[PDB]
Amino acid sequence: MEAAHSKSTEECLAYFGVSETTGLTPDQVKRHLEKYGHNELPAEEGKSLWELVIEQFEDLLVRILLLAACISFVLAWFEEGEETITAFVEPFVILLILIANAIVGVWQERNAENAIEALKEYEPEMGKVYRADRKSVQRIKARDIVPGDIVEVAVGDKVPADIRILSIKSTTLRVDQSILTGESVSVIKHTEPVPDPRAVNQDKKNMLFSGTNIAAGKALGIVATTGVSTEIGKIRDQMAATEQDKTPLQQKLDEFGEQLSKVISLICVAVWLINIGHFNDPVHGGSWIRGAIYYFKIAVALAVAAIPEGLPAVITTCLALGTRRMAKKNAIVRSLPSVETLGCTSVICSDKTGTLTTNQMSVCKMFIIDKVDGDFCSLNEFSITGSTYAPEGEVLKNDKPIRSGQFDGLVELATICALCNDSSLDFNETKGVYEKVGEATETALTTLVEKMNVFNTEVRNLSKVERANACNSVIRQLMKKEFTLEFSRDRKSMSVYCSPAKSSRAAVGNKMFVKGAPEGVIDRCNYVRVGTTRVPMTGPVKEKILSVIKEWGTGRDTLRCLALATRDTPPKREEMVLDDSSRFMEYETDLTFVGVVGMLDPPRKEVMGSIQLCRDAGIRVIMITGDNKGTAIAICRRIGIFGENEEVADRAYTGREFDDLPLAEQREACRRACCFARVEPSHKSKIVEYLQSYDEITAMTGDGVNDAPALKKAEIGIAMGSGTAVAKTASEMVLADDNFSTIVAAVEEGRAIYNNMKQFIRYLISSNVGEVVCIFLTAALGLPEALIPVQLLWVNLVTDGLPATALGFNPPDLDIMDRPPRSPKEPLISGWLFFRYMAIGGYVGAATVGAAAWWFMYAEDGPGVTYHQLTHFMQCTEDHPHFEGLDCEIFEAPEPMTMALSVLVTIEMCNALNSLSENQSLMRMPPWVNIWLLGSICLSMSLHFLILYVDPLPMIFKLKALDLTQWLMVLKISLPVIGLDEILKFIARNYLEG
Ligand SMILES: C/C=C(/C)C(=O)O[C@H]1C(C)=C2[C@H]([C@@H]1OC(=O)CCCCCCC)[C@@](C)(OC(C)=O)C[C@H](OC(=O)CCC)[C@@]1(O)[C@H]2OC(=O)[C@@]1(C)O
Ligand code: NA
Repeated sequence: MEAAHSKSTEECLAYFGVSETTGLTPDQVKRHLEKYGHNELPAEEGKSLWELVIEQFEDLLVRILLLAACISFVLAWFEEGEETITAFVEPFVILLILIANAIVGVWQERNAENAIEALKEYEPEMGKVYRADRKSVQRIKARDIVPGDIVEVAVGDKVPADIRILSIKSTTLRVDQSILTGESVSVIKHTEPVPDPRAVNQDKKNMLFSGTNIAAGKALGIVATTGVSTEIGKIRDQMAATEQDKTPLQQKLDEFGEQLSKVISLICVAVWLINIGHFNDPVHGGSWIRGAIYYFKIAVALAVAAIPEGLPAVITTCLALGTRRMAKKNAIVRSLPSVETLGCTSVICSDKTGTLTTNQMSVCKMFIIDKVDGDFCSLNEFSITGSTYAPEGEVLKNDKPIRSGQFDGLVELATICALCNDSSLDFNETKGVYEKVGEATETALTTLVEKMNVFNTEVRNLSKVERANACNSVIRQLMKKEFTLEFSRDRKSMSVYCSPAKSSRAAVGNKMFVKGAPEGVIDRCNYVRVGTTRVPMTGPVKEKILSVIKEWGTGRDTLRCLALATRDTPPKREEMVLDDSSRFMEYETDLTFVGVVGMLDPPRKEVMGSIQLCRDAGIRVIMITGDNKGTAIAICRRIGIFGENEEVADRAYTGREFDDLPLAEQREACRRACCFARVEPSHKSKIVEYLQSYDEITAMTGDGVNDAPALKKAEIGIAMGSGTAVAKTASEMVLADDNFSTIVAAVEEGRAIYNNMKQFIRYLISSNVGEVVCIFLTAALGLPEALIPVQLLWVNLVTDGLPATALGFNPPDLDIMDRPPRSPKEPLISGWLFFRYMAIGGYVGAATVGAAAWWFMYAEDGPGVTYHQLTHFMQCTEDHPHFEGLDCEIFEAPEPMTMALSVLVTIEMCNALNSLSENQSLMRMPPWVNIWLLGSICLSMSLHFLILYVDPLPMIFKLKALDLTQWLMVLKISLPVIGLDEILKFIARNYLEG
């Protein structure tokens, strides 16, 4: 299981000690199969519904909630009185809620899918090998392939493993390594070894990656590595090894629950200490046996009171809606909880070409040599119009149109652009648009020749589906394409060997047309063509050439330049090994510079603006390209990552420079850096790591399995709509339009969603605070139960839910993008706000209790002991004479309850309004600022007037309320809250922190 790409063919055959013509012997197979194991990625482990549900009941609360769902049940039986056949509702409801929860988490999860599973889609079921127990190729199962045996792949096949190529049978071999990088452009493979043992896959020309597809040809190879040890296997490992933290909100709730618990227990502790007098004053009797059940049915109350039962639903329905929302804006957010984190993204690393630019090339300038005489040198710049690959456009000199043909240098420049190009143009009808075909930069070059027919061929008479490849075809018919030497990142260029067609252009017979990066070719040039003639390349002419090269690429034009040359006296055909991409740069020498061309990959409109929004938003933006550092920087300025006259030395690094740094300075570079030039393998991931050490919520883009490990690591991995499937599944969000702007657009929606989300949370949590107080007092004052869990529930699930989810639609602040990203470690409720709900809660806690204790004391329906003795209501049936003289069951009356509850409701529809803004007054932030909020409050109210007047329902708790005096009471009890808040809100002035 090697690094075969650097070893020779005999060396790999040697290593495994196998025969290219025989293959592994069954012994070797078992031996290998044992040592190396099977050729597959570890199985997927998805817990069962049992394992699910269990987890669904691991949340401290859901547990505490369930423990109480029992006590209620245990208490609901030991009732002993038949006239209580509704004692099972309380327990039944709880379990339903609990259940309903698990019902979701189990369905929700089961539908989501990991990327480590998507990877097993690239694993072909079958493979073709050659083993010693037969002469013809045996077609076995990938699973059983082994490191060392001889394999054969061909045109249609999915490469089953990391294979070193032994020999290519077909005249050529092409592979679609797109599932790795995303680009579908097939690549040519060879046999000769690659020296560098630390080489990037991109430069492993003699290797076949498990997962990729044979584009063209047929070849035979020896399996270097299998299973997890394969390029894709490694990635699976990384992605498995990566742990993704919990959304800060889930972090915050998990905390809330932890504490919510500690308090609850403490309350009990205190409650017990409040009634510790039942040790010194109580005597032996049968009365206390009925006091236990009290301390128990008071706990289950204490629970539903504490926990914000409805919250989970409100949230998930909010995020749900925001999702669908963002979707309309092209942001496909997979995984709801991310809508939160998305909103706090500190830094955004975006690939350039796909998203920041349009990836739509077009040549804007060209320049041939005009004259070289002495030290005097003169070029011949031009300008080409037309952004679309459309053949529609004009060449100009100093803005004045020109006939390309009137220049020699140009006709060659054109032929090269036409012959040394593997791309083409096509005109579809489905949308009458001129579409690219091959490589984006070449399909441009072709377009360039259509725009400058060096031969003036008549075309205006041709149809568009012909105007496509006209001027191009003519040049193709003036030279024969013997063959072409492909691009290789070492010599960074390419060429095509050609011969003329008959004696029509037998001028000098065989020619070699080469295109590539300027630096490279220009050195391999010993001559420069001054239009139809040649002169010894010299110092000046060179400086001049390069100078314009820097202006065009570093200047505001920010163009990519391709030097163009031709080898006039190419080596003889037979003297060239056309299958050892090493002697290519060699074959491409003693060249004659004919001209350079410049093209542009136009930034996107919204981009310039989006980049600005981020500045306002305090969100850092980092560009990641393939451009040479020089143009990388230029492009950053052009869009605003940098300022035209800003220093950058320490803010832009090239893939290599970054490596040349020590782990330390490597970390610094990241907090400051805003541009990464020619980034290699790891980098994206390594970069996300550092950004996180500085505790920054970071966004990352990418689209090939090559980027999956980074997309998974980043807080918000961003995949392209046009991206691969593995990328997408590895990401949190997917830009349906690959637009960088769609990213920002989202980050904004995120900040808006959370702000509202943030409030409707405090709203409900604050109520739960008061609810608990009411339950405490009720207990500390011995007073009869002012509120029942069943009621409490309904309140928290419906009467409080509706307005809460309405609050979700609170209008958005106008400076959401003018404030720095929010801090993950920011508490939802603290300091003065803690104090407010501390009070508001206390308010309702008293308010409610008293309204029940009012219907008892000082009321005109059921007058109880106004001397306050009502407190000992437990003592009544037996203690009938001792200070009673009346019916013993008024305490069990319903209206005193419907009171405490009606005040609750109203106070809640009130508090729900004190929520439209954290520190603004309602006279500044009127309640109608959210029509929904109001509309819902109404709906909640009519529902309340439904658990009273309907029939079955009223029995399930309470009775009714006297239109006035009783309802009027409710009002002179609740309404005051608004003032209490407004007053405390007003404290936003007696301290300026509005
Ligand atoms: C739900 C009801 C209650 C009564 C509760 O115990 O909530 C506490 C609690 C656990 C927190 C507190 C509650 O503290 C109290 O209300 C004081 C105790 C009085 C009761 C004693 C009766 C004799 C929150 C509710 O309220 C106020 C206003 O004081 C605010 C906040 O919660 C949030 O930001 C919500 C998190 C989503 C948390 O301080 C939180 O602790 C944390 O870690 C946070 C950051 O979570
Ligand atoms: Na992620």
